[PDB]
Amino acid sequence: MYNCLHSFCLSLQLEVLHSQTLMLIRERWGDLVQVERYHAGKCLSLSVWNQQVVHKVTIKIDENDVSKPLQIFHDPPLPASDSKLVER
Amino acid sequence: SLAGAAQILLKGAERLTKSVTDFNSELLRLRQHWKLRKVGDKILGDLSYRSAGSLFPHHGTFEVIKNPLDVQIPSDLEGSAYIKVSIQKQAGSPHWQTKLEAAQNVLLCKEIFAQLSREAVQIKSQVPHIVVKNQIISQPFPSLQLSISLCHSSNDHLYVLEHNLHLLIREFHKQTLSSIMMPHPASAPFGHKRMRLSGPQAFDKNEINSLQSSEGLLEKIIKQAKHIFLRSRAAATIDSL
Amino acid sequence: ESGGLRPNKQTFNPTDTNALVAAVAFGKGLS
Amino acid sequence: MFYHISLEHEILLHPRYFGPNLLNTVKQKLFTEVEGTCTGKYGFVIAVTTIDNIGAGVIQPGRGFVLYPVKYKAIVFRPFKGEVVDAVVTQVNKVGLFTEIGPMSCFISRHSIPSEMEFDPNSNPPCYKTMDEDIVIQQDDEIRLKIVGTRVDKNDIFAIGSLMDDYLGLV
Amino acid sequence: PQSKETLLQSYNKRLKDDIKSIMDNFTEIIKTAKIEDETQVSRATQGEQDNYEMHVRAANIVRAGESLMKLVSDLKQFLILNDFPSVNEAIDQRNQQLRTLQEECDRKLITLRDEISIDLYELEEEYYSSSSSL
Amino acid sequence: TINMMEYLLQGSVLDHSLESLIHRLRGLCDNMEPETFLDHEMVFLLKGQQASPFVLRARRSMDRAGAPWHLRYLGQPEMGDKNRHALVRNCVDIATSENLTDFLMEMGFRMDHEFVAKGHLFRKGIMKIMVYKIFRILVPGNTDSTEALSLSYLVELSVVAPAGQDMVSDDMKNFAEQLKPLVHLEKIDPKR
Amino acid sequence: LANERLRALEDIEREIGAILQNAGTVILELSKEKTNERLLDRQAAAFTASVQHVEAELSAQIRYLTQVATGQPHEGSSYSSRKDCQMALKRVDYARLKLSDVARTCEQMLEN
Repeated sequence: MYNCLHSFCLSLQLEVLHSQTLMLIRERWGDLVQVERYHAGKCLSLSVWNQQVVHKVTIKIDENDVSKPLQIFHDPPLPASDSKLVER
Repeated sequence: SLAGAAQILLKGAERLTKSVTDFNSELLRLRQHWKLRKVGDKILGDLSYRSAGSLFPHHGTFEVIKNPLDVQIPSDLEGSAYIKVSIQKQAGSPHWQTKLEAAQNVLLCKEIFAQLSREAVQIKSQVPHIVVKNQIISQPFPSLQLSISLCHSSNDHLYVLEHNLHLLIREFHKQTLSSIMMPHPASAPFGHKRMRLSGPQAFDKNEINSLQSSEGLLEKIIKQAKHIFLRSRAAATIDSL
Repeated sequence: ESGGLRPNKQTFNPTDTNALVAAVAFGKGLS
Repeated sequence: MFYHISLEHEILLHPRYFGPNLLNTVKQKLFTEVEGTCTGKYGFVIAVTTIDNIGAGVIQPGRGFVLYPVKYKAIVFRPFKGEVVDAVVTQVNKVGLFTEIGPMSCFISRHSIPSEMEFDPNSNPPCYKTMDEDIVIQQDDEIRLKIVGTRVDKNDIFAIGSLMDDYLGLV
Repeated sequence: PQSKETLLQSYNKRLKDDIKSIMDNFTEIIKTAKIEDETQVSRATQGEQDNYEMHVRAANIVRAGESLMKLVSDLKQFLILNDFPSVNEAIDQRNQQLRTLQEECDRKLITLRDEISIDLYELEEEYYSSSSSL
Repeated sequence: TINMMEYLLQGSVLDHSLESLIHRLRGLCDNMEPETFLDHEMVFLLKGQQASPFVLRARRSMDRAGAPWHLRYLGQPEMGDKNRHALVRNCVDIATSENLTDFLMEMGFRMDHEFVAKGHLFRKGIMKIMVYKIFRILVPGNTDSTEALSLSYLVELSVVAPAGQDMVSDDMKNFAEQLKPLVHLEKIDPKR
Repeated sequence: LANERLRALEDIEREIGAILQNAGTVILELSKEKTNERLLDRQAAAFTASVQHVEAELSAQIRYLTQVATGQPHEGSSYSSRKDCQMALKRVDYARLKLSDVARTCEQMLEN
């Protein structure tokens, strides 16, 4: 029951974040942020600081996580260790 | 049998007379103040400035229901909203009248902040801004921090810049719906008046570019804020002196 | 006895239309 | 007559429409062309009540398009020869009477009009009236006309109105 | 024009069907009540049937009158929602009220500004000239 | 430059009903105060070796001070499809200085017929509806005295489209349909 | 527009009257002693006349509608003037507030 509920709510959160990203692309940002790859229930890649005027931000769900907490992954750069900023 | 018939008839008629001797009057009054239209059986009205030249893709269609009548506001236009502009040195009315005025004010504040946030993100300007969710932060002078935030209640502040924001977006609407676009010569096509005068009364580059200037609400507001700060600074300096 | 007509007040005259357009294009009744 | 029948129609779907929502795209597209077009064999088509089934998409070599045979149910209206149908008069003229039956429009020649009936040019609204005024036909009136025959062109059917048969015209 | 022709036709059909129906329902009540000779069916049936029939037709007439009232109200709403000339005149009239209000407010504010400015001038000529000298 | 085609539908209103049409147009059209323009137009024709004389229409706005004369060339009708239900002509619109009359006469264009048009102009989107009463001008040169060509007023719906894409006529037909009960605006061929 | 108001009033009145008439007539129909003979006939005539009148009035008012039942929902609004006036009133209120505050400070000065 916990595994099914967790998978469902995490996929719903992925969908909500994807809708928020497309809404931001539509109105305010306007090509200043892009969607590289979006896999429903697997990962969603957002690219900022484009080459015109690249980096990606992947938000994924892994079946069930017990040994390691499931957080977000900044895949391309792997940002440096900034104690205050990387935590936020 | 005829007794029953007569009884029913009389009851109905007298019921109609009891419903005859102010929904009609209410609806009539609601029309003069707010434009209305007839579709199906759910009569709607206009709650947007689209008549006054606003290019905002939002349907301002508020419903009217019999409950002597009630106005149904579109969702997300409810509550009260007011834009807040602040400088920090760091870094008698009818029941439906109040509802419709508040929802129209919320719609205009959303229009203003959409314009401001888009101009902050996309237009390249000196000392760029940060738009987080509902808050724009700019640094016009290096010791100065200006903040424009759309406070949506959903149930230090300078009024002058908020009032000028409303008037700036109001002039920006009225530029499209202007009588300057009308050509008095019937044959003459359309468009601004001085752009017509540019042909025979020959204009240079500078007048042509001054008639057609690409500026923004954010740029003008920042200029105004900077001027206010400078004035305040000079005043304080002379006072100390 | 539901009478017959009630409002027959014609708004536009087709002869008038023809005349006006004619003038505008060639120039009848103007030279 | 209003007849609810199943039609066999084909859809040419551009590949750009492939991907998400391809099946309802065919359903959505089907309504675009079927509605607003008529055919003599089936008459004017009003609406598609439902889609009975969706066929397999057959590729055309070289073209790249797809052929979807779709079975759908729709109501059609077709004039039949020698039948009487209620009609509405649109415009009244000395040459003939123009009447509309929904999508179908019919023209009534002066000869088909009864001999005793005469055009009323003096009256501001063009109309046909009798000497005794027993029966009067005017624009936007209920009349019944016998269809002499069904004739079609450019996906449009318009027949002749015959008032010779008994129990026809306004009442 | 097509869509205006259709709206007119629908309202007119409502009204025509309506007068015809009220008159016909009254006629059916009178075709009836007429105590005619009975046979076979028997009063025990005829009687109750007639009573029920009269009741139902009375209800029908009342409903047709209610529909008449509804259509009248609809016409009233249409004539206030979108008459067209009256609506244009009313919009022009509200523009008048608003404009006068604006004018009055503007004049008031300007006069206020002038008087306050004169007071400010007096104070600026004072405070600045004050001896004090901390 | 791309060419500018003018889509035109022309119809007439008798004077008695002018008030009803004015109120109606104000309601459907964008909310702008009526322009109430008055203008004088003289058409110049060039009698060259080719039989057809080039026709250039010159317009001066007497009512609006400090507004330039407008010179326009109107092409032959391009109407083809019955569905379009519009009149299509090529059009070039050029604002000109006051010394327009002299330049045209020296060039060789000859003044032919002059008319004065007075009426109201209203606009909806690109569409412009002009309602005007043409007045004949008598005496060789002047605008002081005019006689009415007709009691009725011509109503013309004109769109100066860029000539890119189409369906411009469809929008015009829909708007014309609303005024059709009040006044039948239709495409009337200039010929006869 | 008072014309439409009067029309509606007349309509309602006539309708109520006709249904009262029908009621009375059917009540006299069941009556064992219908004393209102000529009176009853007069009532029938009146009811018929009323229905005819109602019908005619309705048709005429429908035309009055369809003369300008343009279908078009009408664009023209007073939103411009209204918004401007609201802005002006708010500005005057702000001015009044500032004036009151300055007056209060001056009062404070006097109080010492």
